Amino acid sequence: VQDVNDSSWKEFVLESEVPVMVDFWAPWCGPCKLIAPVIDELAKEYSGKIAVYKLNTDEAPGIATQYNIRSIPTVLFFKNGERKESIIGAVPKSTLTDSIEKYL
Repeated sequence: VQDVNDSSWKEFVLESEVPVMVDFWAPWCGPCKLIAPVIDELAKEYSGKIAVYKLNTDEAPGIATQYNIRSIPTVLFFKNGERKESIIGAVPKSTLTDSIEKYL
């Protein structure tokens, strides 16, 4: 999964032509490791249909501040430049797929 930061956010996320799923994580976050596999898998499965990125809050806090993200793991969904939904915690693959499906 491609990393996204403060400098590529507008381009990669806000100007995307397809729905975007963003995974907010950090090296010290334990539960984050549990969803990492699920994120990579979904990115592959929906290639060409959605864009997936991961944002390390340690290196791009500016974005976390913009959307008022205060806890991780957090998964955000964007579509046409707008934040459509926020999910906190170790989300199961099935729940993420339900969301991906509604934005398609």
